[PDB]
Amino acid sequence: STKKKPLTQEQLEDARRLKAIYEKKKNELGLSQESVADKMGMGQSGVGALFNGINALNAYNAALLAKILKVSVEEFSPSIAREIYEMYEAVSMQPSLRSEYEYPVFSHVQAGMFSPELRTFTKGDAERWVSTTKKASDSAFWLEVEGNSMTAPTGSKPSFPDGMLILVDPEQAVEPGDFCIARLGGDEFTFKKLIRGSGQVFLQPLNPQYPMIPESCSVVGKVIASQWPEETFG
Amino acid sequence: STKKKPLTQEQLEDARRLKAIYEKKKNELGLSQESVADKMGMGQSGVGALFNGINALNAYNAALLAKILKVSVEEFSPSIAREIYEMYEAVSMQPSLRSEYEYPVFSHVQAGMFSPELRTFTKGDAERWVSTTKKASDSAFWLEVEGNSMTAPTGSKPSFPDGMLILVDPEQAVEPGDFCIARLGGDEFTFKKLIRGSGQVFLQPLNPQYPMIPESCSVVGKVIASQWPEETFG
DNA sequence: ATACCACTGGCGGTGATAT
DNA sequence: ATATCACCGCCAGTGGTAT
Repeated sequence: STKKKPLTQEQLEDARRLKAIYEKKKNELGLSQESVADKMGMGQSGVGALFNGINALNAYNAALLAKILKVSVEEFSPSIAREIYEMYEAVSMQPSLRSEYEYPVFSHVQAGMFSPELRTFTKGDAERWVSTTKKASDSAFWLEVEGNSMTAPTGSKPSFPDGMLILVDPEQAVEPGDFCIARLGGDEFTFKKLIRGSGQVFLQPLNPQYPMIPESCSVVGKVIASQWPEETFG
Repeated sequence: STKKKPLTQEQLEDARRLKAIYEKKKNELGLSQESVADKMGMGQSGVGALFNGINALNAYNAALLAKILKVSVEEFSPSIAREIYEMYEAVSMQPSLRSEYEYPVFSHVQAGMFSPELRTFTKGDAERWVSTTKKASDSAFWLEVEGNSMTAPTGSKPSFPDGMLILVDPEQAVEPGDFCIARLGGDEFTFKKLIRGSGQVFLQPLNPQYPMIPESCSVVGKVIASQWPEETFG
């Protein structure tokens, strides 16, 4: 493992998405590996290594490549986009957001969760989808809903059955009448409704087949929408 | 040296710049150093030393320590201020082939009927944000569904309950397995999923508590996605 | 609580290799 | 000119040890 390469799976997913796009474009502008190499500050050396997934990319070089590919980043890597994007705020302060945004779904779990940092892309990949005209994301993310926590008793107010999508966003304002998630036992998540009952904090789900946690809960972030998957077609 | 640490003027005193500003604000937000150690994601021995010119910033965490130390890189490293800035143009790119914001909300009825070309419009208003994987490059639209005609049995794959929104784009394949709006006599609708069952093809209420039915009937437009409304939250 | 050290791991690179 | 494999220099970053 100092002898051979590991490289994560979505670490491939990006270099792939890239690969296919390199074919079509050299055509357009008359381009090859060593040519790339030379238009930046290096050799062919890897380059393919990347497309192929032998070496993994430095966002920065990726930031070259796209320019060279006459195209954006999401088209090949979005996670990068977020990264880059982020690093900008650093300069002049403001999220223009423009059109798309991004942010992931992850392997349904707390990923340590915020307050402390997130280890970037982290153990989870889930390829991350995005697109409904999107708002302030901060440290957001989509999540698939597994546990039937709230599943409206068959035509009630709202819903949230299996496989559907909720959206985390943790840099949020969490109040009564609102949907959200909180923390339990140091480990547990559960995605629920927030209520001041007889004047206290409760978590009820739209799913009576279920109970209701009351002191020791701490909210975590305010779920903003649902979308469903896409898989719904294929 | 190279058995030691390679020294280059600015390629050093940038961090100075940093720590210099650091101590002035260091206690004014609420931070030690073990605080930079954490939050960032790397040891204190690790955090603390860079600043001594002992380590050169990568473009990365560069951008971190500003959404912390309430600055703007160039405020301490324009050398990298530069570096980050010309990667956003990598991400800036252009109004691509995927959306600004699309179709409306509508009280069901006649969707125009693509028996000719589909003619629409008997009010005009809507109030509809929100986008998708751009499709609907002809005639498509949102839809709000009252009727349990899909609400899955309690614990179940797909669902679609009440007044949860959904997207049609007839300009499209549209076949058994995909979810589809349809009507009869050129009048009705309750719409269902389509199936390949022997002796003709039919539409299955995704509430098997519902009667299910099929020559005289027609298959106008196609569902591809469905999300909860914006404000069904906040 | 921060400044300082002897160490290393697995990415970011060249350079010659079989299809 | 596309995939490819046997090796090194390398600096961000770390675990003890101090202050």
